[PDB]
Amino acid sequence: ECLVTESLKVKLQWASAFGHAHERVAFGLELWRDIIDDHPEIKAPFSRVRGDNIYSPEFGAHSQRVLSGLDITISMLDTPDMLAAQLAHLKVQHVERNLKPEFFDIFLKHLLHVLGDRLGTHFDFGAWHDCVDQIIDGIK
Amino acid sequence: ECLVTESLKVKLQWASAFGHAHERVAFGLELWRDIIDDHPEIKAPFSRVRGDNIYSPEFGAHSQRVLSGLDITISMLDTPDMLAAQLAHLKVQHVERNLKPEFFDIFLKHLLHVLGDRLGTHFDFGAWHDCVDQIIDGIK
Amino acid sequence: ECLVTESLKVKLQWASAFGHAHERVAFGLELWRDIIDDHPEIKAPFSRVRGDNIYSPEFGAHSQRVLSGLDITISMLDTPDMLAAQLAHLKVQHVERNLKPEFFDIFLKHLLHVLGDRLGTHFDFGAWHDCVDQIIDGIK
Amino acid sequence: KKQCGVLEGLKVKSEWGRAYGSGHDREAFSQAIWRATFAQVPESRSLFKRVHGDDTSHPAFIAHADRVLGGLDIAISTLDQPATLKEELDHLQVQHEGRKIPDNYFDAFKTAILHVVAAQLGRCYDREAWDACIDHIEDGIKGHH
Amino acid sequence: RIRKAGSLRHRVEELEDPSCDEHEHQCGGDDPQCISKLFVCDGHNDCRNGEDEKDCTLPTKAGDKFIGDVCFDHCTKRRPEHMTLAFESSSIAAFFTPIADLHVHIEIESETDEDESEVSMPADGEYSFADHRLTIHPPEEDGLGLVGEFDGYNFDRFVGHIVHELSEEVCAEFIFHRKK
Amino acid sequence: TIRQLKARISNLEEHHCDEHESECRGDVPECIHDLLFCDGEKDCRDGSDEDPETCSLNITHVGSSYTGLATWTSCEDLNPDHAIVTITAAHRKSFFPNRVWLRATLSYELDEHDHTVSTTQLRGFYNFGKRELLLAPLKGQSEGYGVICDFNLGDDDHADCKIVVPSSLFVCAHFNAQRY
Amino acid sequence: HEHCCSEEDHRIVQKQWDILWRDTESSKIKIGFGRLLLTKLAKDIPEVNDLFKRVDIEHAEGPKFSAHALRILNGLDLAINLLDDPPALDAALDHLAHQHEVREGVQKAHFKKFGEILATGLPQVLDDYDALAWKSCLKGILTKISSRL
Amino acid sequence: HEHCCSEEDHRIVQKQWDILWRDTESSKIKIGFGRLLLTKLAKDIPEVNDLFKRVDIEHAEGPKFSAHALRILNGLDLAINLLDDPPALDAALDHLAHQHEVREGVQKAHFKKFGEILATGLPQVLDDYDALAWKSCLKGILTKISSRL
Amino acid sequence: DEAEKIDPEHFVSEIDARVTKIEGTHCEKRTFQCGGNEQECISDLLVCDGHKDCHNAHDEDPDVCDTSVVKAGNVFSGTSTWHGCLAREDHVTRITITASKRRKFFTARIWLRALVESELERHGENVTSSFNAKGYYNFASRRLILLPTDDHDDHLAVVCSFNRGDNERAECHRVTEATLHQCADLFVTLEEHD
Amino acid sequence: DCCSYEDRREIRHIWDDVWSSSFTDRRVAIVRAVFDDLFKHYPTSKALFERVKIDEPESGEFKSHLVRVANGLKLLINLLDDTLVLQSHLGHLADQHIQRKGVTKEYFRGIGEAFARVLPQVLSCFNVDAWNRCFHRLVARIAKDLP
Amino acid sequence: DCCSYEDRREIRHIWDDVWSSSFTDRRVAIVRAVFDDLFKHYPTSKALFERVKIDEPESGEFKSHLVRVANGLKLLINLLDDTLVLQSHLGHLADQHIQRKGVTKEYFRGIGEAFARVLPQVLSCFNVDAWNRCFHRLVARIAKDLP
Amino acid sequence: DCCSYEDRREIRHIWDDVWSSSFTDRRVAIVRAVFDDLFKHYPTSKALFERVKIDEPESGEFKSHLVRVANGLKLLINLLDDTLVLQSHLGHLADQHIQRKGVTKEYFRGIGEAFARVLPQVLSCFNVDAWNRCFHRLVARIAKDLP
Repeated sequence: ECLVTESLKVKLQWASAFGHAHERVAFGLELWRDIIDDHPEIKAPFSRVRGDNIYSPEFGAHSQRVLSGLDITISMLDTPDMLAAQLAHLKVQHVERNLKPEFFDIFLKHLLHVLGDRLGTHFDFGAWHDCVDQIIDGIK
Repeated sequence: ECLVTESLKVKLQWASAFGHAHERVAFGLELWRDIIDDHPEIKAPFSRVRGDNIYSPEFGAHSQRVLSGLDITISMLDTPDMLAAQLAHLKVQHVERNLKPEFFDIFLKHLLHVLGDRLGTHFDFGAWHDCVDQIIDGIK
Repeated sequence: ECLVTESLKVKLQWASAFGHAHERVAFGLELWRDIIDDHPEIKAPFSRVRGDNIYSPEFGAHSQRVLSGLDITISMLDTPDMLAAQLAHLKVQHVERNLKPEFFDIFLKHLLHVLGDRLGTHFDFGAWHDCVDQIIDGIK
Repeated sequence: KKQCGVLEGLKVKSEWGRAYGSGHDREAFSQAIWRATFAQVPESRSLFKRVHGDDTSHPAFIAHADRVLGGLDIAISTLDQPATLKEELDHLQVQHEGRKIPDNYFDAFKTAILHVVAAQLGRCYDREAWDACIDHIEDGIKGHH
Repeated sequence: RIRKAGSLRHRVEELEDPSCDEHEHQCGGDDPQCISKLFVCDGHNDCRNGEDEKDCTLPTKAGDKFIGDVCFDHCTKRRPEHMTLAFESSSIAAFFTPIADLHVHIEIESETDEDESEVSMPADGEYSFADHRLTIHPPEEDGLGLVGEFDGYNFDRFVGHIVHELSEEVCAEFIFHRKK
Repeated sequence: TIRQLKARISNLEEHHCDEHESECRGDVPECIHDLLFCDGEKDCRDGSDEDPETCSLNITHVGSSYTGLATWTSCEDLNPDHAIVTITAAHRKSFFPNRVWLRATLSYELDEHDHTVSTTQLRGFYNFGKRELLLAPLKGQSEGYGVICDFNLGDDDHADCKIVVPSSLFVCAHFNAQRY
Repeated sequence: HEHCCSEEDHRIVQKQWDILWRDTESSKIKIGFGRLLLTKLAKDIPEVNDLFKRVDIEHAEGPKFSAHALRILNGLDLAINLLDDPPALDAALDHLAHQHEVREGVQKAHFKKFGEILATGLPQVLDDYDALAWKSCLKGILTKISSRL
Repeated sequence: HEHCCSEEDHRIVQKQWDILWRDTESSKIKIGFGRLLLTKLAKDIPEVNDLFKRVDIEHAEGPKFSAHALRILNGLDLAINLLDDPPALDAALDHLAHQHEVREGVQKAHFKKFGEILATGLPQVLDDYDALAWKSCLKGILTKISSRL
Repeated sequence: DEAEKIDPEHFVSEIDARVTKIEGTHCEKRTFQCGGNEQECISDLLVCDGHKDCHNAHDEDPDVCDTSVVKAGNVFSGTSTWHGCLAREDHVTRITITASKRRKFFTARIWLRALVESELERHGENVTSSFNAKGYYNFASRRLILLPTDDHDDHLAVVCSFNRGDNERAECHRVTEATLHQCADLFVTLEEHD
Repeated sequence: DCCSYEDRREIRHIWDDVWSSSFTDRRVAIVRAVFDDLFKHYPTSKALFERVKIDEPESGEFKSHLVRVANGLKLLINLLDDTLVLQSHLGHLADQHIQRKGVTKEYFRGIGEAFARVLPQVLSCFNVDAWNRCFHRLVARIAKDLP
Repeated sequence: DCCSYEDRREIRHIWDDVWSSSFTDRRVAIVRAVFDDLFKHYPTSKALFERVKIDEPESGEFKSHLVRVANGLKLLINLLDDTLVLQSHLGHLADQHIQRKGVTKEYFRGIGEAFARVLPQVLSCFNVDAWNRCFHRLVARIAKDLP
Repeated sequence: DCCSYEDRREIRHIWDDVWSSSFTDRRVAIVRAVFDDLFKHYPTSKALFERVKIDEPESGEFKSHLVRVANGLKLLINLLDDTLVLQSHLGHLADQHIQRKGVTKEYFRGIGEAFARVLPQVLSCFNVDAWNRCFHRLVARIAKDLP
């Protein structure tokens, strides 16, 4: 698994990085942009939420909804009973539907890249990789 | 063609983004750098204007001349009679020479990427794509 | 080799860019990150200095040691007797281990990319390319 | 006192860099120095009668002053490397030989320089060092070896 | 002459990054010393100087009426021209100098569109010793409250800011003058 | 003496108003647009206006001269010279609480040596709200030079003048002035 | 007249010329730079080599010349540093005129060339260079120095 | 003076130790952290398990111990928060000495170890840690606490 | 007798200075601002020639040059609040000018020796740490710099500035030479001689 | 009608006091305490959450739920400055409840009352009215399709 | 001659007043009004622009031209702070006119007079001299090449 | 004992006076002057550097060496603010000397004396004690590994 510290570290850093209000939308946007430019194949399933124009409110909304869920998982994360439950809950919202496996491995790649910029050198890559990974697999 | 608002929007945003004096050279530079790193095949035709060293004054000059033309076309757009004419004029300066059509599709990709940074989330991707596109095809 | 001015220019710009104390570690880190993301094949030889986690102190140390040597070479170069010697000294520390020749061509690519950000438009690409190159070949 | 040699040179050469400065600081630095010199030996004003020594603030003299420090610069800046210094000193030696120039004035002019420099550098300034070097430079101009 | 000069002193005390804290009180004077606003007037002496005990007079009397002239009202719908501030009661705890508790009625003569309305909302509040700043806890559920900070004697005239008590957002300024 | 202090001090903090509004003199802060002066009548409720400090003689008074040492960014090769902007005439009528619309002269030494001096005639007004004196060359020179002087120390005497180019209003030189 | 060669103009030149003397090893620079400047002059116009013969220009790295390299380069400094005091600068330059007048062989065309060289060189060591400002000032200087010949 | 624990030194420690109590759930932290700290002690030196027997160390999550975890960890707080008042801190610690003196089984070597552990732990929860400053202060504290034998 | 204690003409002066203190430099540092007439900057050393820097001259006017107020031999006391480079609790410092050379005239610069004491508690009773210092006063700087002599203690150098706006009073700091950091804040006041 | 900007600011703050730390613990107890008030008044709704196991309060399968609800609210509030996006997600939030068979327009008006009774107890300086106003605008649109 | 940095600043501003409208209408009328003055004085030049259809004033094929001229001038002015680049494009601007058979050194000195007569009418506070100075430096280098 | 933060600051400055210029020249002469003092006192050590050709002082093969030593010291000092990294490279610096057969614990204590005698001559305002303190902490960890 993860370590209890390795979590608190992420729970904490997520705070500074993510931020509040607009600061977030900015984060979300910056994230998805980098992702879609790297793998335009994704603009496909995001058809429902105007994935062609990530600056649009339709997508913007989505963007936020996503990050929010990520917030939950991360906030779940430390305390096992909630995480195990939350993760199971996410798995369902996915299994039903097709998604590629590797897409998430991509999402993670960038989420770390971005937090890297936001947090700087303090960014505990180790802790995040070990920790956010666990969140991806479960949903996955 | 484009919508009369969809133009004014670009005409306006171009203003803030492009800027004045040095602020521009900076823009031009940032733009071409990103373009050439993505597709070094371009350093070829830019041989006349020291395309190997984009920081050089020779290229810098070029860089500016380009953006300027882009400025014209854009401020051209708003009134159809002038645009239709200007565009036709640009097509000629290009047809003669041979180019690869995809280069422009690239140029556009970045011009939007850059404006994205400059303008932020307000950036009306839709308007630009629909509008700058119409300027590229004409030249090609 | 270099020119006399083409050196001083680098010797000077290196100063502003590299910096002092922490400002450096930051530089080093930013550099290696960009390098390893582009060519993860490198995480291999850096196994001794925890290359998997570039934020680690183990790697951080390394990072610095590297940049430092680069500092030397750059300082060296103007006075030929010291450079010729220093370069020869570096060649030895490399020849023995097998390495990829192209790795350095990569390192250089980024070192310039980074200095580009740090220095801005003033960055004398020409001077650096002509100059740092000479430092790489000797090593390689 | 301090020995002259390499280091004390590097020190003066560096400190001089800060004290000399440029632009107006310079036009004054020199001004101050000369005022301090003439204040010590008013007798010497007679030598610069050609370049309005009567009015230290007259452009002609301003030029002269700024022109003098100029040489002193070359001296100090070259100074520690022997090859070059040798030359500058020799050059000066000539501009002076033919004349006799009494050691009384040079002394005052040194003092002037020192006091002003000290006033300009605030705290980081080695007296002995400057004294030693300004001396070596002056000797090279009087050429009473 | 004294006050007139002392008054000048004040203007100066206001300039600058302040010796004492916002919270803290600057004793004076020859030798500075910073003590808490809570901290004077313990009854122990903070001050060599003895400030915490020499300032003979409590700014806060009782019975006073103050008329405020509006000059910036985001805050209410009607915006009134004026706003009377009547002080009903005032008592100091026997142990505490520093804070005097007040009971005040905030009177208002508005004209409504339909008719004319008159109001006399009552509210609790305190006056702090050092601050010369009386805080009138909001009459309303709404939590619009008044906060007037004195020059003090001079002048009983005080600028009255209407704020969101929690936020301390200013959204209404009235210049209050003591009615004689 | 005290009076002069309270003055020097008072002339120098912000005022609420965004540009081309000024506050009524009196107790109320309140801000009204610069223009409305005069109705002839009290624009203000307060009638702060009617008070002498506003309708004053001295203030309006013509043939006040301000000088300082002009240091040219632009023109003056030479060593910064004395600048003197002095008022030559300025319209009153009778009532008029307000700001004059006036004529003056800007003179600045060529040299010490030369003992010569440029004297351009100017036209312009004085902005109450702005506290600023704005003069330009009367005409017909086609190159004439103009000058902007800001009051606001709060003092009378003292101003932050800048010799501009009547075109673009671009700062040719700057000189901190006193009266004379 | 005035406008050409302005306060702003030289204020700029002065600022940019200072980017050079940031490090204590001014000598190494001034020399190297001045050395090159004079060399590149003799390159385009050889009748010069004979003028600088007196200072052993034959040995570029020779102290004899290195010293000279300074004197000249350092004179240019003086010129620049007096740009903000016309009367002084004037005098300072006039003096330089006389020091060149009695050196037969030195003709105007030499300075014109040296100017072009100097203008192509500066921008090679200074990242921030304002050709317009410099040319304006360098002209005034070079001219006044050679006017008396 | 110089020897002991500088103003800047502890001013630092204090600032860094505060990064911890930013969120209201200090209890959960102090406990978990103090819990781990003591555990990792009994891990390296078992004769400890018998000392903390009285507080049911056997049940790390057991309230009996969790409470203790606080008391200790909270004592360390007191120590740190009194770093800027030597006489008080002194007294405060001396008192802690006595509370450990009458607890036979507790020997110096224990603290030395706990110190090393604490020094390896802090930097794991605090992103900004100044090893030098901390070691300096923790030493002074741990020593004075075990001083009484 | 009561009247001699409140001089108005004195109080007013306190406010003037008090306010003038509130009313930065236009000029560049270690430059001298001239008087009302023009407005020009002059380099410090040059301006205090001792002879008139300028025409006017600002300096020449008797009010500034006036030796007496400036003159040392004064004792200055006050509380020294530490950042605590020094171990020891807050306390008082007592700077007292021992000697003061110049030329006969000599305005600009005043070289001086002084005695710096503090009253601090060691274990045991009240002690007094005195070290001897040497330094200078810069007329223009409005600065008094006191460095330790050769003492084994070598207790750190004190630095005081004038413009309180009183002459009497000065703002000081204990600092290290090398570091040239500020270790402590010290506001002194001249003690009455009688 | 549309909500006043000041009020939004008021709430954007009031919330920062209940949401509070990044901890689950707190937010949980609050959102729970909110639902307990919804169930004590509209007991019918209780059944709707058997899917998340409400019969096991400390389950975790349920706790996590509570959090999602909390966070979903958080997401709303933290969107009050980006109107256009809020307006969309606000819809999306409706659709997620319309497809949840058994969710009445009433239950919502009910949970609204819930907060208005809970919040004023978990923190002081609660502008019940301001909250109520902007909360209604949010609820209305969430129902809004549904009926 | 040389010009002075202050003057450049003066112009870099004066222009911002004529240019200033965003898009075409304004700049067009001005540049046009400029040429009309060129043709009324050096009628000869008129013929040179048959390629762009000057016989059809409102053509658009011609209007666009006017704009290009305007923008080309704009580009110059907006380069006055980057000397080195200006010096190059200034050359490039010459070559584009040397290959245009029929363009005299005179026609340029003529269009220069044009602006100096037009601009002072389209905006107030026009430093005719400052403009004239820097415009000449620009023209000289453009024209000069051709010979 | 330990190093105070103030002391670190002292050094972080003292160094900026010896290192400063970009040039080898200076740093060389200093580091050399340091070794010359090491050899005049512990002549035995001299032999250890035949690998770099100490018999050829101006060699360059040796000068470069001096620089590496200098820079290695520079790297140390410029790490005093990043403790954890310093603590590691400090070890790595030991290992590079343990594998160098012939390097005693003494020679280090000897080069330490060297600086303490040289530095105070190349720059003024040298806090010999402060230096000494932090230099020892650095040496101790370097040397110790060796025996």
